[PDB]
Amino acid sequence: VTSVWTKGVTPPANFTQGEDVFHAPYVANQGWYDITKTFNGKDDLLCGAATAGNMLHWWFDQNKDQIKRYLEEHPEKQKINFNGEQMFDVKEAIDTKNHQLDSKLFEYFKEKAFPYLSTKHLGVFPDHVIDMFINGYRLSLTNHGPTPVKEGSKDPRGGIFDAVFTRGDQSKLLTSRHDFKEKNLKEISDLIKKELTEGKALGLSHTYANVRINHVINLWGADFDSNGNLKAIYVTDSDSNASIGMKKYFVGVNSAGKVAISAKEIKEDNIGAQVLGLFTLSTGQDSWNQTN
Repeated sequence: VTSVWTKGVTPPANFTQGEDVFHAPYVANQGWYDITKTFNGKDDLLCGAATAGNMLHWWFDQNKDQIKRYLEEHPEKQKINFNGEQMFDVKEAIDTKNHQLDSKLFEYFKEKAFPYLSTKHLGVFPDHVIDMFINGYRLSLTNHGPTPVKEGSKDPRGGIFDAVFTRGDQSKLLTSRHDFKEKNLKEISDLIKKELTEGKALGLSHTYANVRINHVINLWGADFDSNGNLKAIYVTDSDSNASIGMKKYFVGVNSAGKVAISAKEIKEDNIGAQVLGLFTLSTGQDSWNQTN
């Protein structure tokens, strides 16, 4: 079963069959991240921002040098203040990126950016958060589609790298979104293998047992069978106990004809959770030069 991993990520080698799932406990600097929720009332339903946070940690690694030279050029983009008080320091985020429970980035998302979302039982999408953070695109909670590549004022909460990744320059948009709205195993399998192959960071949405019935997780690697169809995916989930880490999910067509994922084999007794869509993040490594 050929497999494909995210650019710059080392496949874990400490997988173990657990009580309920086959997993690999988190290990820092391995290339992947597992921002874990503390369900402190502010992040309870922010799996979106957590996935977005994990994609950004990977992004930090991939652009370590460029980001340094960037903060050298534009010192004021390093910190974000709100009428006298500091709301975020991107350098703190970078120093703590490896932390599952108290990274500075997720703390920023749950405490200052999207606080009142988890006490209101509706959340945020991965690509919207990243587009805001990097480019500065204003994030609307009433917008239910792709980020409009239009020009405009920067979101006070982000646009840290908007000197380079501007708003309106479509070639400076690093994210994407894809709906699995009734497509098949093959179509979904090809799209995932593709984005991985093109060197992007991936996020995956699926049905839950909650109100919305929607959840978001990071997809780090995939195993395909002889016909190119997906067999499994390795993921991190911010809902998972911090001791779990990287999980292995089974991928198959359920009894209702839905492509679904589950910690256990997909059978009649196990229909799993249907997958809904996909979000991507590209490094944007060839868009840093401003003298172009």
